[PDB]
Amino acid sequence: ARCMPCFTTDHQMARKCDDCCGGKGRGKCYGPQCLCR
Repeated sequence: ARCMPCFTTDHQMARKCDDCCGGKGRGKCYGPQCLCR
């Protein structure tokens, strides 16, 4: 399912997950998975 991981130790995890999913607001970190909304 995941675009990439979300690691809580990475304080920029939400910005990285958005980048994976195509831009601002497009990715959600849900536990350890970046999911493209």
